[PDB]
Amino acid sequence: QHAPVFEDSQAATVVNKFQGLRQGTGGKTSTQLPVKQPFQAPNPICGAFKKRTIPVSEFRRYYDRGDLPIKVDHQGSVNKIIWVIQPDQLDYHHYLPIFFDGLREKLDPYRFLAILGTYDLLEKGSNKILPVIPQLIIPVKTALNTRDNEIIGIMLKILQRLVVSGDMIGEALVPYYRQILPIFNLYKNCNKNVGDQIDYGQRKKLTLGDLIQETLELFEQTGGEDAFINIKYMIPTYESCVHN
Amino acid sequence: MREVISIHVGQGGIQVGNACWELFCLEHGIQPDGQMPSDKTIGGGDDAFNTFFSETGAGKHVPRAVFLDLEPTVIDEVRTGTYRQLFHPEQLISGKEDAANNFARGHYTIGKEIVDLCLDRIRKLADNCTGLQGFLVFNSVGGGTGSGLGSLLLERLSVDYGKKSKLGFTIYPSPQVSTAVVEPYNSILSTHSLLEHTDVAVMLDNEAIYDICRRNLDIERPTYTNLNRLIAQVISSLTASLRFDGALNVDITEFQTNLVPYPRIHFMLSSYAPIISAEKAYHEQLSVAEITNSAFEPANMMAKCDPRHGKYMACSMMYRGDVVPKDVNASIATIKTKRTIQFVDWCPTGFKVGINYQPPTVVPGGDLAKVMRAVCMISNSTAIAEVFSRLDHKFDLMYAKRAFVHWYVGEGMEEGEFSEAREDLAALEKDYEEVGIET
Amino acid sequence: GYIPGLKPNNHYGASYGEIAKNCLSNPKVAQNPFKLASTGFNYQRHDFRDPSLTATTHKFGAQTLLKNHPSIDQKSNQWQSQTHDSFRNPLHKPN
Amino acid sequence: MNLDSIFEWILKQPINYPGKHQDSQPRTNPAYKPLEAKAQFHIIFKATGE
Amino acid sequence: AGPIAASCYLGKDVVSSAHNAFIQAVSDLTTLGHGLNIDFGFVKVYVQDR
Amino acid sequence: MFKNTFQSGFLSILYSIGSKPLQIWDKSIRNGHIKRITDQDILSSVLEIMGTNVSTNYITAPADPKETLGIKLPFLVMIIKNLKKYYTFEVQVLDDKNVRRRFRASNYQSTTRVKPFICTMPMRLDEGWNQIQFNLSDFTRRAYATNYIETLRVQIHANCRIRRIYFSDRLYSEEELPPEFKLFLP
Amino acid sequence: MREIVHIQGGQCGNQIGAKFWEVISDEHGIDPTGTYHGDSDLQLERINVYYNEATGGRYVPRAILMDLEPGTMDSVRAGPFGQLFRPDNFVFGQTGAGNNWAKGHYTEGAELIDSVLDVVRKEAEGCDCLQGFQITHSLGGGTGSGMGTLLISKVREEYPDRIMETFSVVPSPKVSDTVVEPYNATLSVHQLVENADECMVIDNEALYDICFRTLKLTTPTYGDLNHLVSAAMSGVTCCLRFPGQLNSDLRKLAVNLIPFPRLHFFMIGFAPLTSRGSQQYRALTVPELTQQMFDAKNMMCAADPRHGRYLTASALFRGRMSTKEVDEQMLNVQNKNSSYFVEWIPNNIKSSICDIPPKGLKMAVTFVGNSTAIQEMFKRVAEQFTAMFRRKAFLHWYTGEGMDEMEFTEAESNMNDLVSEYQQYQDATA
Ligand SMILES: Nc1nc2c(ncn2[C@@H]2O[C@H](COP(=O)(O)OP(=O)(O)OP(=O)(O)O)[C@@H](O)[C@H]2O)c(=O)[nH]1
Ligand SMILES: Nc1nc2c(ncn2[C@@H]2O[C@H](COP(=O)(O)OP(=O)(O)O)[C@@H](O)[C@H]2O)c(=O)[nH]1
Ligand SMILES: [Mg+2]
Repeated sequence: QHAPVFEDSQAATVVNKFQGLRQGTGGKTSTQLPVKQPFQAPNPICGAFKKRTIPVSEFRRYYDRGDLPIKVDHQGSVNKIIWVIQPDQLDYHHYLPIFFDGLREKLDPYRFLAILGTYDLLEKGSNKILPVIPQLIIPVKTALNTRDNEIIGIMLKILQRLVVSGDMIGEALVPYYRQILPIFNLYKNCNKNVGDQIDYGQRKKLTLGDLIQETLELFEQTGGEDAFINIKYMIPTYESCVHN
Repeated sequence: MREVISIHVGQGGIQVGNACWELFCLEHGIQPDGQMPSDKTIGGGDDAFNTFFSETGAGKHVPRAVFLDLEPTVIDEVRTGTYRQLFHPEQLISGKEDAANNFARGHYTIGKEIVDLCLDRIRKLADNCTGLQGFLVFNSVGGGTGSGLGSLLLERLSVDYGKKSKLGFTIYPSPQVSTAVVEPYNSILSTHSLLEHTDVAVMLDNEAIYDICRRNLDIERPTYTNLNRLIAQVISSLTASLRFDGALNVDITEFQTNLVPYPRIHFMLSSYAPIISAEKAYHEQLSVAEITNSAFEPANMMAKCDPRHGKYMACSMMYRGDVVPKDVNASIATIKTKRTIQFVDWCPTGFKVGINYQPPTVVPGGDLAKVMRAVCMISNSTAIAEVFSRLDHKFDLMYAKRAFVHWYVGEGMEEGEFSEAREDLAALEKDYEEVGIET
Repeated sequence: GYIPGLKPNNHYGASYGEIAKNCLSNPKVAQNPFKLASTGFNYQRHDFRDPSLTATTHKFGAQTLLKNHPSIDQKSNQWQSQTHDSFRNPLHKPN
Repeated sequence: MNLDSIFEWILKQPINYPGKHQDSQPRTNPAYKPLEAKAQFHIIFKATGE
Repeated sequence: AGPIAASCYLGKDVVSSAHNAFIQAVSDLTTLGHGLNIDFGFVKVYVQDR
Repeated sequence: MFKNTFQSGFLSILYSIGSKPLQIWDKSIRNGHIKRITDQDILSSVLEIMGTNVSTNYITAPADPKETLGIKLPFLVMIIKNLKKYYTFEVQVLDDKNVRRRFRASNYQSTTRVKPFICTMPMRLDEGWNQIQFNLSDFTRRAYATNYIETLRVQIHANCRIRRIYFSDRLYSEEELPPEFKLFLP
Repeated sequence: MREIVHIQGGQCGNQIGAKFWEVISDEHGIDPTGTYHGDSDLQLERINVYYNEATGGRYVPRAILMDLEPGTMDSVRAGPFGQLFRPDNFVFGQTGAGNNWAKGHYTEGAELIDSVLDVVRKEAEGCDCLQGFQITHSLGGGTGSGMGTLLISKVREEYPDRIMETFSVVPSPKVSDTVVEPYNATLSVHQLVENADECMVIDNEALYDICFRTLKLTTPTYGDLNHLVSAAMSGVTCCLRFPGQLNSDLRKLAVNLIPFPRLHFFMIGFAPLTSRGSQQYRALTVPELTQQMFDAKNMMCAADPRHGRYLTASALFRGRMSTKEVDEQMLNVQNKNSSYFVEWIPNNIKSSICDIPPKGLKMAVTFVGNSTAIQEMFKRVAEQFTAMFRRKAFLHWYTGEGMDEMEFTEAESNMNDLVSEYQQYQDATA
């Protein structure tokens, strides 16, 4: 590390005249004499947008000791996992919440495995996805608490894929909106006022405002009759999509 | 044989109605019991009370007023008050549940169970009259029940009666001092409602009257009673031409033909002079010229607006006392020669003047002193767009995050009625800026 | 300078001269019930007493307030402000 | 905050903490050139710590 | 503050104002987080969230 | 400003394919956002506005006031994507008499009335992209019984993806429309 | 007209009510025998709000006392003003809950609550027009925390349009009297946020601090604490019973204080408060009243208001005053402390006036402030709850009655969710 020599840094324009003791504010009470400006406490800003200090993941502690059947294959240009045993014989109840929990991870290859495995499990599953909804709530809200843009975007993509994955799931999800939505209230309006010029972010869906609006309209499309009333109770500024 | 019917709705409406109906009773010499005294007559002429009262056939008189509210506190207070024998026992309509500053509640939920009885009472009262001039209506605009019931009443009356004149005396929220926190919403909604339903509207915000009381009357702790008394005096000065002989009388229908250039622009602001206490009222001339100058300095506007920021469309103003047309004309010429006051291009002459002989009365225990000459002025000027701008800003600040919207949408009102009022107010401001440009 | 009545008990909406006249013509503002002299030689004529038994053995102990607050006079503002004619004549002044 | 971001935090807001520290001050000895506001209060801290 | 001012060849008033300005570290501390490690010599004083 | 300029078959005011598609348009945004993105329904870049409080978010046809954008032409037409949200637009027109009158058109309004300065009209919007044609001639002639001389101003409010705004001058079908004007179906 | 019934449960609730009814009866001039002996006419105009008339001309409160242990009513019987209550409304268990929320909500409350619900139904249908319900309870005791919340759920599912007030005593970590406080506090708040229309939090630690350093009295007790709480309760609803310049009932307060449905937890304060010896010297005017109102020390909660920004404020004045003073003082306060008030709602303080003051005062003030300072209460209680629950300590007593840890996890999750959402609006800017 470096630092200037501190006793040498100096000011030039200021004059070197020194008042000494001789001063005295007594006997010269002009009405224009200065007073203090007393110290003022700064405006409290709290930590609403501060980072979450991501908690410890379950995926790492399962994989390091190796009890999940997953195979990293490097034949493809990008790694594509192949299954030691097939997902349909795999029990979703024990495994799937772990894969959901693994999303919080950032260090390779744990993050890679977690998200890609969630995609393949959701795509493969047909009906067994339905009963496992109640316990999936903990990983998803824990991840959404991270207040990190990358993890949040990945998790919203997860939610889209989960809802579109199989029928009957949206209305089953209706009671659980209360605890999963309110993070969306933070980031509904976080979109860039780039103005006239071109936006290049359509390639990499980092526009979290567009992602959040897309997810919300998908939830309302798939949910059912009470989906709108739940959304409006949860987030105020929502506007209906199914209602003309 | 000319009659006018008064409607009071909301707590502010009832409290201003008490103040005004004291004033008219004192002006006509009627005791609180409603009986004119057999001895000690003070008022010459006949049929003069007929504009506001109806003879019972033998003795006492019935005011041509109706009182409406959903919270029975103020109405019960009136019925136990000293004026209980004055009004009809069954024209003081009291509900059971208050709107609680919720415009949706008073427009869709609980007012509809009272409006039927209200309009029945209005029909019963209007059947008696023969030369019905119109209706006066009083309602604070920043209150749920007042705004909602007033809007519904105006909407029903517009289709029940057609072309009858209706005058709304609204008390808009002050730019910075206000009692509630939600009142911009209901003020905008009610303004949208009455803009297409009321012939004439008067601005009477509180802060300006507070400042007038502080400067002129030397009042350091004013309360609501003083404001109500001042508004009552303004009403009396406005309507004295219908019941007192005058050199150049002005009818209520002499307004929709003099003041409003276009159907959309019918909000006007008032001023009154002189306002002075007896301890220093008699030391000066009270000359007609200086009182009409007092009517026009921006300091004595009854609404918190600056006339110097805009042009004038019209000024209709009435003297009561011993004024003369020569002095009125001499003062008007001076006002025109004055440079700080400018009129719109397409209005060469913009003054309508009324003269009435009856000097204003004084209420014992009040604040004002007794003088001969008084002037009450009503102005329509371009400067009033600023209050709409400020309330619009206050409105969209909260409507950006959709605050308080559930407390309205949960009671029958859809989501989209706020935006209609918003765009209507934007259209109003565009209309003002359109009219204000020179040709 | 200092018209006595105004500041302690906030006087309600009325003319400044009216309030001054009222709070000047009202009683008190003078006369000694205790008969203490302004010099201070008479200080021990009157013992300084404040006319309940505080007891913390079981409950309470807060004690009520001093006798400088209103009773029976609780009465409505519209009533007090709104009377018809039974007042002083505003402009009588017999000549 | 390594005691230097504190320096930045107090220097960035003059209205919140107004005082003589916000600007440079002359030295009582003419042999010493007046010191820049940031460094002078470092030197104050070093002296007080010693 | 007199010996400190003598050592720094600087004003007693300005050094006192400097101390009073710095001693408002409580304002920084009240806000959440903002860990502080003040050394200024022999003692290392660390403060975490609270 | 489009005055003393030859104008025969069409007049395109705003067109989302260019370096700066809005040279003359003025933008005022309080809580919204404006950007052009390639569209999934039509594989092309489309300028786009959203926000809350549709009243405050708007773009005006002339850059600054006090000047006349007057359009020679009778038939307005826009290409609009339906977002199933609020949407308003207004046009200011000059009639036979030297009067400037205003037509406001709203998605969320349910009643229409005539006033000397403003005439509001509701719309019903179909799903997806659509072409909407504003005659404006029958509108002035029916509401005001007065012919129109010039088209002063055009204003579009929030919550829309806008492809083209132009003047067609007569009922034209897709065959008559030039390739760049017609909308190629997905 | 527009009446509200009173329901109290638990030891703390019964102690609060036993003084609340004394204060109300003294205000209305009712003797402990129930025979009117007052002096003013206004004392009986709207007396029907809290009292029912009985043959023989006596009056009875419409209050229902509920508990799982009989000693509480067997004690409140003997106190002053205790004879007013109907013997029939009293409902009690024979075992007790033992500060166990599971017992007080699942295994004993479900069995007992039938009779108390029937009685509440009877009282509700008896009155001419219901305004709502008000309940006083503490969140540190199991029987109160379970009974009260299940009763709120039962009443809400039956009266969707009526209003509910809950005066909740919240446990502070400094002065702790029960080792199980965090568990039942979190479990109670989880259900309370969903149903209560208004919640009004009170802290024993703050009560001790105020009665010590404001009152300057040597030895306060629960009688004094209950007296302060009673004055605070009466101030809120006084204007509903007495005429005023700007009458502002409970529904008006609910509309004007709650921006969004889940933010209905309030801190309160009462003014003026002076020592016995220094009462002679203070000059009672609205500047002093407002400066004592907005002072951080006067709040009934350990929350420090200047650590956060107010969402809304409300002041109810009692006495005779000019409205110019009230509104210009409120404007001055909002202008001077502009940093501590949220900026995207303008003029965020409501005022109301009633002309009938409390007995023994010229003029008084009750303050209710919806502020973002209550997040720290939740953070501390959540920290204690998670510290104790990480080791599964004190858990088998709850799990023995069919309740499992998933409910605890959901309660903690929703609790932190409320914390996060409630601090969300603190940082919002236009
Ligand atoms: N000029 C004047 N205005 C008043 C008076 N009383 C209330 N207001 C105004 O009325 C507004 C609120 O409405 P209120 O009159 O208090 O009551 P309301 O109109 O019946 O509506 P609710 O309170 O819902 O019953 C306030 O913002 C005041 O500005 C008064 O005595 N004089
Ligand atoms: N204000 C007040 N609080 C009390 C009183 N007695 C107990 N408390 C508080 O109530 C808490 C215990 O509540 P508890 O009696 O267990 O409630 P319960 O289980 O419903 O009976 C303690 O933390 C006390 O601080 C009282 O007389 N007055
Ligand atoms: Mg009211």
